[PDB]
Amino acid sequence: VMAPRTLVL
Amino acid sequence: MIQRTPKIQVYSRHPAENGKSNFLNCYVSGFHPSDIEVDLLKNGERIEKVEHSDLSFSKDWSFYLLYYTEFTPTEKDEYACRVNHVTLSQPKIVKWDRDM
Amino acid sequence: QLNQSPQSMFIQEGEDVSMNCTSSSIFNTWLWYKQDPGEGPVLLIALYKAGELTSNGRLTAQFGITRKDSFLNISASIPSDVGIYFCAGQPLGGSNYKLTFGKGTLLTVNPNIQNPDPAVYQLRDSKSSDKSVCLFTDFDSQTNVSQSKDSDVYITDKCVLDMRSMDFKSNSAVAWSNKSDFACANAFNNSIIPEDTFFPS
Amino acid sequence: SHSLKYFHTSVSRPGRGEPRFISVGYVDDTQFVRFDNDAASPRMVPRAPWMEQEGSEYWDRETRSARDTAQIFRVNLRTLRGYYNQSEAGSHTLQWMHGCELGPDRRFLRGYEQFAYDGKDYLTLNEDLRSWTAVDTAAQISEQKSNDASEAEHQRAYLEDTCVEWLHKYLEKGKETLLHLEPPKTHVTHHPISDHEATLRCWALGFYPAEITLTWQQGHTQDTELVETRPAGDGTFQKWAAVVVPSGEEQRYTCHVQHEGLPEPVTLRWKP
Amino acid sequence: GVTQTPKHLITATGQRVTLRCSPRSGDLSVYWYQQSLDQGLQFLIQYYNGEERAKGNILERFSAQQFPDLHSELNLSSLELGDSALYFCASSANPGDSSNEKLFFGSGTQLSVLEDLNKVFPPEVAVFEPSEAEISHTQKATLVCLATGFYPDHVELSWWVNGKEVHSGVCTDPQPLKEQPALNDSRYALSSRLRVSATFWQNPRNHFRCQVQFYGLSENDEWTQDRAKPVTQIVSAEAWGRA
Repeated sequence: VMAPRTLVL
Repeated sequence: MIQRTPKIQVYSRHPAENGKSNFLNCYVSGFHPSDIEVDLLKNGERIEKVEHSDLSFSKDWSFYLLYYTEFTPTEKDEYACRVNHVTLSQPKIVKWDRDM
Repeated sequence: QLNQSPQSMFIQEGEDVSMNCTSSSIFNTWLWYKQDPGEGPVLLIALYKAGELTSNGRLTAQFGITRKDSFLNISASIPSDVGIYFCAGQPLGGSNYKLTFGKGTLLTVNPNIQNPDPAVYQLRDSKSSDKSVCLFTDFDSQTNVSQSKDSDVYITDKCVLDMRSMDFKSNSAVAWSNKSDFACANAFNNSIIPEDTFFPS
Repeated sequence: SHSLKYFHTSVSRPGRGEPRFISVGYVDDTQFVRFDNDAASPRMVPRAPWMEQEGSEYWDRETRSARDTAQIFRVNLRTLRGYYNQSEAGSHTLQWMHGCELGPDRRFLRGYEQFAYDGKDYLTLNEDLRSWTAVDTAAQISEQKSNDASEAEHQRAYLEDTCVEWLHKYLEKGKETLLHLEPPKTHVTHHPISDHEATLRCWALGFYPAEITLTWQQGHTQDTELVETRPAGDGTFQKWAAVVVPSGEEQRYTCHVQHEGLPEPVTLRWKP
Repeated sequence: GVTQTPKHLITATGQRVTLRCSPRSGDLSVYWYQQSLDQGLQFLIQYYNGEERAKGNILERFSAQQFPDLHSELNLSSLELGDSALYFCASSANPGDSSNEKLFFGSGTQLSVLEDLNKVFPPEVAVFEPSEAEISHTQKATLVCLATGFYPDHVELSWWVNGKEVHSGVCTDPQPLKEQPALNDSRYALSSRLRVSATFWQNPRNHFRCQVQFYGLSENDEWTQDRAKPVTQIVSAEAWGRA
C-alpha cells in the first residue's frame, strides 16, 4: 500500500 | 532547471524471425521533464496501433517509458522510432537493428 | 475515536483541576479547545511531540509518551473557566487534515462568597399590579437551591454578580408566580436555606 | 532482500487544466499497481495478474490515498511556485518517492522517502526516519514546517511497519511469479566491421531480476560498450556487452555473466 | 475570519435550509459540525481547495459544496424536528501557516426546526424596582428583569444605564426556564439582575433599561395568524431612580 499521508510543503 | 535528454533503444522482445510475430519496443529513459512525443515507424510511415507504459522515474528523478507494438518482421520491412523532447533541436530518429 | 474524562467536573473557586483524554488508536498531535456556551470552540493548546508539556496562562497540557493519552490542567480556577473543554487529535497514519474530536468535559467552578447575609426581598413592578418578584440574595456557596415545586411557581438557579468597583460579589436567585397564594416566606421551602435568614414585612 | 517502492509524479498544466498525478507501485522489479488522474474514472488499478482478484476494500483505500495526495500536491505545486518566485505560465514537476527494503532475515533493513521539484532534490527524510532535511535552500520553510509538526513519525510507521507487512502480503500473493528466478539465456554474436576489425557481442536475455553483470576479459577494461538494462516487455529484462576484436584472434576474448538465478556464473566465447 | 450566515434560523418541518460559511482568508479547508442539546461536535463533511475530502455520515438529505472562492454551503432538506442544533463551520489548511492543521470555528448557525411557525413568540420584558427593605439593610439596590413567554430561546439580554451598556453588577441566567415544563414547545422565561449602590438608584436623573434582543421569523416567512408577526425585534423595559 502507498503512504496514507504526504507533506504540505 | 534540470533538462535531461532521453536515452533511446529500439529492439524486439524475442529474437527477430522473418514471418514469426513479435513486439517492437522503443524504450526511452533518463529524461526530464515528463513531456515526450514517441512514435514507432514502419518504412518511414507512423504506426497507429502503438501502446505504452506508466510514467515512472529512477533514483535520479529521470523518467522512463516503454512504447511497444505487436509486429511481424520481414527482411524487406525496416522499422525505426522517432522521439521528440524539449531538449531536442529536431526529432531524434534511430533504426531498429536485429543484431542490436 | 477519543474519550474525555470525567464527563463533568464541579470544582470550587481557587481549586486546581485536571482533565483526561484517551484514544483507542495511536495519535501524533493533540489539540485542546474551550467552548463558551453558544460560541465556537477556541484553541487553547497544541501538542506536537511525545512527552512535551506546553502551557497557556494557568492552562497546561501534556503529550503522554504512551501516544494515546493527553491531560489538561487549569492551575488556579477563576469562575470564568466555565465551559466545555474539547480534546482533538491527529491519528497516526491519518491523511493530511484528518483530526478526530472528543465529546468534551463540562467544567463548573463555584464562586467564593465572603459575607453571607441571607435574605428574601419583594420587588415592585414599574406597572401598578400584583405581578411582582421575590429575591433570594446574599447567600453562601453551599446553598444547593432546588426548582419550583409548583406548576404556577418559577425559580432560577444562583447567579453571581460582581460590583468590581466596590469589589463585592453576591449570589442571587429570583422567584415569581401569578397566584395570591405567593409569599416570600413560602417561596423557597423545598430549597434548604439556613435558620439565620432575613425576612422583612 | 525485497522492496516495496512507489513513484509519485505531479505536473502542473497551464492552459490544459488540473495537474497530472501518476502513482506507480513496485514489488521488487515488478510494477503491480497504478493511479492516473488524466483518466476520467480515476482509481488505483492492478498492473500485475496477482492483483486481478483482490476486492473493493483494497482498491477503495488505495484510490483514497492517491486521490488525497493529488489534492495536496496540486496545492504544493502553487506553494513551490511562490518559494521559487515563478509564474502561472510554466509547467513544473513535483516528485515523491518512498520505499522499504527487507534484510536477509526478511526483516526491515532500510527505508527511504524523498521529494524533488523540477528534477532536483528538495526535501529528504533522514536515515533515522525521525526528521526532514532541506537538500535545496528553498526547501528551508517546508523543512521547519514538517519537523515542527512531527511529520516524520507518520512515515517512520509506514516505512517500518505498513510497507513491510504489505511487502510480505504481496510477496506471498505472487510467490509463483515474484520469487521465481528466470536465469539469462546467453549467446555470443559476431558482427565484422572491416577486414581488420570485428565486434563480439554477449547477450543476456530474459532475466528476472534486472540486476546483472556482463564483462569481457583479455582484465579487459579498455573500451568495452555496455548498454543500459532494458525491459523485454513481458516482465523479463535484456542486456548486451560489446568489444572491438582484431580479425581471426576472436577466442582470446571471454565473456563473464553473473546473475542471481544462475547456480554457476556462466562464461562464454563465440562458436563459428 | 470564519464568518457564518445566518446567525439564527427558525423554520418548519419539511422545509429546506441553506447555511453559508466564509473561511479565514488563505485557509483552504472547510468542516461542518453539528452540536446538539447535550451532544458534542458531531462531524458532517470536509472540503479542501474546492473538492470534497471527508464525509462523516451525512443524512443524504444533507448536502454540501465548496466554491472556487473557498466559501461553502450546507443544504439541509427535507428538514426534520430533531435537526435542531448549532451548526459550526471550521476553517484550516492555509499552506502559508506553520501549523496548517489548527482549526478555527465561527459563531455558528442556530437552527430551530419547529412544527408550527405559530408557536413562535417574542418575549415580554419587565423591570422590577429595588426593595426598600434591601436598601435599608444592604445599602445596595437590586433591579430585576424578566423576559417571559418567548419561543424559541433565541434571545440576548443586555442592561443599559444612562444610555450606555453596563456589565458591572449585571447577572443574567445562564439557561432559561420552561414555563410549561412537562410540554414540548414550552415557552421560556429568563431572569437577570442589576445591583447598584442605594445612592445611585435613589437619584432620579439615573435611567436604567433592561433590553432583550429576540431573534424571530424572516420577512419572507408566511404569517397567516391574526396576532403580530413574531419577527426579530428589540423588546425593552425601563425605569428611573427615586428617593
